[PDB]
Amino acid sequence: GYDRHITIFSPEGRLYQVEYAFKATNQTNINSLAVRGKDCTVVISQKKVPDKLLDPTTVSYIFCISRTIGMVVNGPIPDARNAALRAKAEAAEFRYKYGYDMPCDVLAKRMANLSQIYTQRAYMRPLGVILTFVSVDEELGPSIYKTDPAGYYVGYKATATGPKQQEITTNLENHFKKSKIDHINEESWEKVVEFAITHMIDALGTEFSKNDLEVGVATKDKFFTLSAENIEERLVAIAEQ
Amino acid sequence: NNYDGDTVTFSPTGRLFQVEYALEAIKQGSVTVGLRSNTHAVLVALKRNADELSSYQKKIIKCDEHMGLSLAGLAPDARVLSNYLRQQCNYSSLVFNRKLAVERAGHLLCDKAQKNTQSYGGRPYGVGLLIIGYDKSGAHLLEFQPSGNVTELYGTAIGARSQGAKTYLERTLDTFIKIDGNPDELIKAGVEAISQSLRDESLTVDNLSIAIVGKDTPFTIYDGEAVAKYI
Amino acid sequence: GSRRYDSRTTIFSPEGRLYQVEYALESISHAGTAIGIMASDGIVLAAERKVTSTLLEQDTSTEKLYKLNDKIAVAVAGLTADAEILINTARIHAQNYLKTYNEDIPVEILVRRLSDIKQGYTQHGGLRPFGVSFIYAGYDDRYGYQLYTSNPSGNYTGWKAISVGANTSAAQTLLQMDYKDDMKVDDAIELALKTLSKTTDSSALTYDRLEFATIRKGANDGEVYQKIFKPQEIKDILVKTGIT
Amino acid sequence: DRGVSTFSPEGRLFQVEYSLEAIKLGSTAIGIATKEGVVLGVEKRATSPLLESDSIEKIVEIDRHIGCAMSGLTADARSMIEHARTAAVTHNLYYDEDINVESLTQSVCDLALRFGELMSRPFGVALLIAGHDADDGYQLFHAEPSGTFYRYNAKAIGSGSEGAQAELLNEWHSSLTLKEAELLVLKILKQVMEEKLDENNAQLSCITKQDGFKIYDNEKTAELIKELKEKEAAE
Amino acid sequence: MTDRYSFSLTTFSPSGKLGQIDYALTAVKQGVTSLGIKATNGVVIATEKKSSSPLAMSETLSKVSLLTPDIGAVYSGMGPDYRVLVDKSRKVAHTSYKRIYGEYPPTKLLVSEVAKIMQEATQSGGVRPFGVSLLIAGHDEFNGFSLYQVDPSGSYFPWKATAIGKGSVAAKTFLEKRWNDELELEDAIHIALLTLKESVEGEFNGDTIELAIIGDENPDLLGYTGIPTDKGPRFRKLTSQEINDRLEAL
Amino acid sequence: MDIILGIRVQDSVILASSKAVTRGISVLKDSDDKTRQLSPHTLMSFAGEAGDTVQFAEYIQANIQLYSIREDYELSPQAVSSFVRQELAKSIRSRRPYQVNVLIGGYDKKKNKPELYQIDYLGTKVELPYGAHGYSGFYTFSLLDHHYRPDMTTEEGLDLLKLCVQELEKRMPMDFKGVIVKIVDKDGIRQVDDF
Amino acid sequence: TGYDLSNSVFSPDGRNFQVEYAVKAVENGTTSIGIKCNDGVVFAVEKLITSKLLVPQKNVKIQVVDRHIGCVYSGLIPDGRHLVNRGREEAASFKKLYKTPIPIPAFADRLGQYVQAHTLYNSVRPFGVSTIFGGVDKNGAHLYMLEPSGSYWGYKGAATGKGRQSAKAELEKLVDHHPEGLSAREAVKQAAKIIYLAHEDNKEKDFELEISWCSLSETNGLHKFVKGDLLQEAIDFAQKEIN
Amino acid sequence: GYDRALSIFSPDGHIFQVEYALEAVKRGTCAVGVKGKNCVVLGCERRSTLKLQDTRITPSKVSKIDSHVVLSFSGLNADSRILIEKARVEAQSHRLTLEDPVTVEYLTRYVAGVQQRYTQSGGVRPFGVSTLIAGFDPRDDEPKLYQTEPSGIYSSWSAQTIGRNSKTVREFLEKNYDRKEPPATVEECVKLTVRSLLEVVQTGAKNIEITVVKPDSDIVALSSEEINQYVTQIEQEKQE
Amino acid sequence: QFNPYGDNGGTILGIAGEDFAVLAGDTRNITDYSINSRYEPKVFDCGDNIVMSANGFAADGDALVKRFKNSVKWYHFDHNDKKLSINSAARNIQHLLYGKRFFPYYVHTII
Ligand SMILES: [Cl-]
Ligand SMILES: [Mg+2]
Repeated sequence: GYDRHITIFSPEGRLYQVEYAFKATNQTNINSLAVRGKDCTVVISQKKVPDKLLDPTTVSYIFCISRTIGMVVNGPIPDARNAALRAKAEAAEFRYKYGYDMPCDVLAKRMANLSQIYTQRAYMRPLGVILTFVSVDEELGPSIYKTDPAGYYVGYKATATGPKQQEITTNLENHFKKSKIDHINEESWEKVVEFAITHMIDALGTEFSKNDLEVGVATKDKFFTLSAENIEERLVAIAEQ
Repeated sequence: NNYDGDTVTFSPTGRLFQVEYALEAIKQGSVTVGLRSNTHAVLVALKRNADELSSYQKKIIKCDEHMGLSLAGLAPDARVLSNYLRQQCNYSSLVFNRKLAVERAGHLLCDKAQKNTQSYGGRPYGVGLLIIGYDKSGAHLLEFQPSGNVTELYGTAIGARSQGAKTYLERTLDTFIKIDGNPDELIKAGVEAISQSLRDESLTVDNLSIAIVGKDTPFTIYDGEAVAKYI
Repeated sequence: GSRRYDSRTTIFSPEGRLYQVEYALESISHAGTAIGIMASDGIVLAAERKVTSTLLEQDTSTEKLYKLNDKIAVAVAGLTADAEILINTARIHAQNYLKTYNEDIPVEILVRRLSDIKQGYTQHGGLRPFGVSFIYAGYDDRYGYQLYTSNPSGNYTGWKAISVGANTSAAQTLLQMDYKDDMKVDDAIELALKTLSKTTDSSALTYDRLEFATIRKGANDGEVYQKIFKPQEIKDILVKTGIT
Repeated sequence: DRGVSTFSPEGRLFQVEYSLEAIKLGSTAIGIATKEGVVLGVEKRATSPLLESDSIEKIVEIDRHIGCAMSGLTADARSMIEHARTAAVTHNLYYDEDINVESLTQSVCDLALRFGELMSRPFGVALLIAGHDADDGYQLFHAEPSGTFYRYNAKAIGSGSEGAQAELLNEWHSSLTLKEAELLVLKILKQVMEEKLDENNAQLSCITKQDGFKIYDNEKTAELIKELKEKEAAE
Repeated sequence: MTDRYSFSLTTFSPSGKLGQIDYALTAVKQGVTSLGIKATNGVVIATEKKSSSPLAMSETLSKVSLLTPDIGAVYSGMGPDYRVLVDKSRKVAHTSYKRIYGEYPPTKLLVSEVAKIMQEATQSGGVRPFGVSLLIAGHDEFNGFSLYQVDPSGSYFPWKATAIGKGSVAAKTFLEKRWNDELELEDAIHIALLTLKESVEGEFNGDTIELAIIGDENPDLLGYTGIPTDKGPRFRKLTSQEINDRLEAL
Repeated sequence: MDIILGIRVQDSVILASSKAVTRGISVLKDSDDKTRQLSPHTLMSFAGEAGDTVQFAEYIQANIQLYSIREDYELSPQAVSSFVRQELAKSIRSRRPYQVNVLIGGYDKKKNKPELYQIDYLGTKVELPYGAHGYSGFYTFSLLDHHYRPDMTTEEGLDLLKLCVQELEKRMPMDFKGVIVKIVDKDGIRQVDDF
Repeated sequence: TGYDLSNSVFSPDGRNFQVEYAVKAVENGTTSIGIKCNDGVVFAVEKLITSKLLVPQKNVKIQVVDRHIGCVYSGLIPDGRHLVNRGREEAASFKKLYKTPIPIPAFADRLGQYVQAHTLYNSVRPFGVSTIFGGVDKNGAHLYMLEPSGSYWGYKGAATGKGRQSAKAELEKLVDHHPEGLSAREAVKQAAKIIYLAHEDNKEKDFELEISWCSLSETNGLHKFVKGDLLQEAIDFAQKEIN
Repeated sequence: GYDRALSIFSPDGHIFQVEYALEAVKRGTCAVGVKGKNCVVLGCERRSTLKLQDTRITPSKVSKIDSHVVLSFSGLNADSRILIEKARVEAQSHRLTLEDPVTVEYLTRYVAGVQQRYTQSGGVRPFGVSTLIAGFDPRDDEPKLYQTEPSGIYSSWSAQTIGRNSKTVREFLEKNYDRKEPPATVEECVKLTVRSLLEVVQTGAKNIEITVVKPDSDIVALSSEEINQYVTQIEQEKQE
Repeated sequence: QFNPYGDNGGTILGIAGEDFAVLAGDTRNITDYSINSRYEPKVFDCGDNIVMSANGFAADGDALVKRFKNSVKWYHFDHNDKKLSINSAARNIQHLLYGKRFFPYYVHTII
């Protein structure tokens, strides 16, 4: 059964290598979450540092692709960094060629097209990663676009990724059923981050310290990650309510 | 077993079987000995023949006026690697007016052998080499293995029954290292060393091959009646 | 490395056969039958469309019969997509010859070159062969009316009447029975349709499941005309011979 | 399947070892080196009596001072000979001199291992390269598809090789004349050949400093065959 | 390194089958139902928007795509394969036609170019076939309106009406009963919505259905005025509101 | 090189080509044949740059002979001329173009007609009743305009050709050492030995 | 199955068995460590003395990249050398274009992307080394450890080889007992001790200690080998602790 | 480019792809070559399962390489065209540089060299074709007949056959052909060639092709009636 | 425009006896009207009892001598330490010089 070793069709029309790349996604055992505010897009991810000898500042699955675009990865770090470097190069080239900053959705499509090629061409394996791109696009506003090893991509009102993704997804679904809107009706990004963390706590059922989380925030004209103290300040605000 | 089809495949215990099979070709090869003092470095090689009508396969190759090696295993692979060394020694002379350090010679061979063990299609080199030389930091002796591993030594031996000569040199270490300013005595120690690897056969005039390099001695090879002195 | 997944498309069996060529021929044997019949005053090309659906647009369709130049046409049996690759090459080759010599390409030369391309895929490159058999119908001023066939092996031969695709065994026996050398085009038209009508896997042969073409000197004085039959024209010729 | 340049567990290249089996199936070729010259002889082995045996070219000239005999898949030798000839002539052009027999052999043997995944497989033919130069005198070399070459005083290759080599072991001495060597090749060829030896199914050649490389006529070889039979009956 | 897969991954089996093409067609069978109906004064192409998640914005994912101003495409099967085909199909319309003739290619020829690309994935080294079947609807001056199907093999057929994917067998039977040669465009849109309701299971509205037409020229969608010969694109994607209007009189 | 003429008459084509091969102030040869037989009924004369002329002529010859063997059939003079023109048309935009002008005289066996084609080094082809390359044309064209008739015999064509050679020998500055004349007709190509 | 026979093939788990098999080759190798300190880094390695015939101090395993980065590795030694040769090319092209010497995090990703690239195709083999490396740049000291998969992180202390668990346990104690920081000269002495303690997992053959270090104060931000008096001082410190 | 080594050695020292190419030759229609005192004759079988053929336009079994050399073959028909084309090009190339047409030995040596190259080149399979190459050297009246085969070996033959049931016709030729006295005339040579094919063919109708080559580019193919006369004559003498 | 050639002056002289040969050359090196060196040798021992000088443009002269010296070295490696005869050396040098026929070594060479 060599149809399970390379990216060719099985008798039932399936690509097993693509399916097994999806299972590599959860190898890190980390859950991510993305939501949109009015002026911003917030992405949060669990941060697990098991080894005491590790420098915790270097342990990250959130990346600054361009000034405006941010990306979180669900999957092994080597493939994550492979995808990040390429996305950075693509976003830089786009700006040089076309004279304006690459939109989040266009980058997502481009990275998705690259992923598609690996599912069709035999010598290249799929990357075992799910890429969640976030920005505040100058045309479309707050944006969340996600890519997977199949080469599929789509925009999101909000999204979650990881082992316990389904619990987080339904938690968010039930909120948007209630609120009756496509986003978090909130002025400051600080409170959108607080919303994101609060709903992750409810869905996963775990409490978080400052070093258990990793937060990325996209605003107009810049994307930035939060420090441990920025998150701690945020955790204190949730606790006092 | 299932992981020896090519060099690009690791075994479940983390072994490269094609590299190990290439290593096996050296063990089948005829014995050759290397040893040095502080002034000179000596190669001694037991040559092998197909039969009594044939010549004895030449084991020792000159790389430069100050460097050369002896081989054990696939001779054509030794020719490729020796030719590469000749070019690298020569590049150093023409471009930098500088005799290639014996240590760099080893580093270059290591890196050349390594590339063959990580790529599809190619194969590892099937030969082991003993490089001797005299450079700006005195006399040297290297042992090259086609896994890529190069090792600097006072003395050593490779080939079939090389363990006999290697044990002898390990005992004689303190004696032969201080044979300074005396070529004939350092060779004698090498000829006595290779004798520990002999079975049924003995050292004859067209069987033995000796080479030497040193302070005021260019790399020169001795064969035929020139080695009759040492039998 | 990649050796593991190589099918080795261009090798010999122990018996001295080319696996992929033999299997490509097996594929072609399930394709809709195509018949070529060469008369003294023209050539007929007849082909059966593969199990037609009632909602298929019949008039603006081309599956079996293709035009290579004004003097040469082909009937296809096998993978249509493969055939179109080869047809465009053949069309270009014809124009190269015309550009070079200021003369229309002789039929055999075009056939040989197209067959040489197929041959290449069986001997080198490690690719699968083209799953296509052609019936070439054409005219030139050297040999006049000519029928050829080529197959995935790249081997070509000349014919007076020939079939490719499905039920060639039965079709060839029927052609061999009723064919004769002094035959006219209108008689060949009738033979072609009668043969298909008997060898067809369908219940009854109808206009919507057929492609038809003639290459006559039926134009005005010493010049050849290609006629790719329209649906209504096939309907009329089918009634005229008394099949429907 | 498996790689072309793969090592066996014993430390040998599969393809090189398999090509050696092909050479054993080949027709016998014998070479003997003396101080008066080097003699090369081969078994022609015509597959059918209708085949014109004089068209069987298994002994070949490389230069005036170097000859060559072959055994195995003889079609593979054509590109080896072509290379040898070009190497010999090219060296003469660059250096205004004859090329050493060893240097020629070494150049041919450099092709041997230029196979893999360069050509697709090793050569299926062994060569006996005989010649003379001013430095090392009369020389005989056995060039294999492994890229290895040995110098020999005498050597047999092909189907009757191991039997013929054992015979050459006893018969060869350092004071053989050219005439003695000629008869010795004929003697040993007749022993290992299937069909009965004559001038049409066996060919002799030699290389001498004075006259260079010469393939013998069927008339000349026939007299040596007749001279050989008489000498064996004479005791 | 380097692409060492220079050999075909699709080969003939002893029975004469091309395995990878058959398996690609199996992947198309699993895919969501899409359809196309040809009218006298237009063509309609339609499909269900299968949402991967309710949090996902299905507007951002376009199953129906404009190739040229007068040609549109829809598919059934693997979305990513479709997306790259649309990119290549749009580019080939320019490189191999518009940059040569100064006008857009006719439907049949663009279809032919797409078919060529899909055929090459069936024969070229180190690639699998595309896992999609396309339905390409279009208009051009000399051929009028047309509708084509393109399969993984690279084969293409012209249709009066057809369906592909999940419930294509039932959908084709439905279309046979309803289709006639006198259908007006609005009647074809009506039948398209009826046919599609059979295959769709969950919600059936303008947000879960994607539908586009090839009809009259749209000067309002052109973007400029002043050139009389340029009259606007015949391809138009029906809005979520426009679909719901027709679902009331269903 | 220098003088090459061609005259198409009723039933044949006649090619006249000068015999001189000059280099510097020395006539190296006075018996040079500036022509090649491309096929049994097709002859090509040539003139131009040294080396290029023969190299081109022989290259064309080889290609036409190759075609003849492959198809077991003789290419028409029109077809050969079109092939030659295209080769020159490629050449003119090459790194180093063939500086060769040619006349192609042939007898079409299917049409039963003689044909004369004039092609220059640029790839400029023309079918003509009479043709010339180089400075020769400046004398012969006007002469032939006057004396030529389309229904002439081969013998009349040779007398017409003698008239051209006489005029050239009288008014041309250089000694071209006479001409080699060849006739192309239904029976093939033959050389006139006494001219 | 057969998922482990080819590199870059995902198993049904989502694993690349060929990379995990390369890790086994790393685990088989000698012990090597890295210790981050106040204003720099310290590297140390176990050199098994196979025979008396090995020349002491003349089979150097620690390698320098540029003039400010040190690299050490465990596993297949030639594979490590190949990686360093690439690192040197990467560092040279960075300095060529951007003038400044390559930063350590920048350098870490250059190796990371290169090693990761060798898990993408079946025509190459993964690297049979875990590489501990680091140095001093404009932002201060950095220590890294890179694995066959291409995975790397920043470390306070790093260890790999046959005695990695023994070394890790000893490293974890230093991190706990010295929260404010460890000095460069201290780290050299500790490195010696940890190699000696980690030698208990490879105690058939006796060994040779090799240490190097980068430090903003002690070595002026350049990579240097610890030799002579400073080396013997570190050896004596280690000898005293085992007894 | 496709690189795979298809032709490789097996444990017993055989190159199976070359040997399987010989099986394709064994499947092919029979071809025979017989050289007389002043001529060579090439006889060829044509299988009679194919009726409704057009013999005017169907590729002939014997091909002219130059005006003085011919080539017949047994095995894959498509493969033979490639060898014939290359040989024809080399023939014209030889005339161009040497100013002399090829010798039959040289042309054979070239064709054989091409066949050999395909046995140790990557990405290609050997030619499933053996050839009989016959003709006369320029300004020479000595007949030449050569054979080639997929492996690349070539040799000269007084008479030889290849293809299916070739071992039967070779058996016939081995006892019927005298080396001391070859067929003195054209008629004798053609008759012996036709006789040898009649051991294998079936009927002597449109199954046998005969081509006669004589010195100085004198090649002609016999028609049906001309060949049928030999068939009629041989059968009447047989009934004895 | 950049001129890749220069003239370094000087002169050389070779004479052959019965059982010996001399190759002489002055030691002056110049450019234009300036002296670069009063002692810059341009007659070299190349091994195998061959002496050589390439006078004219010193950069080309040194390059040639360097290449020939290297040619002697590789002649030993490739041909079992055989002595390069003066006639063989001469032919080898022809190929070195002619190899740059279209961008010549601007030197008059004597061995
Ligand atoms: Cl893209
Ligand atoms: Mg003109």
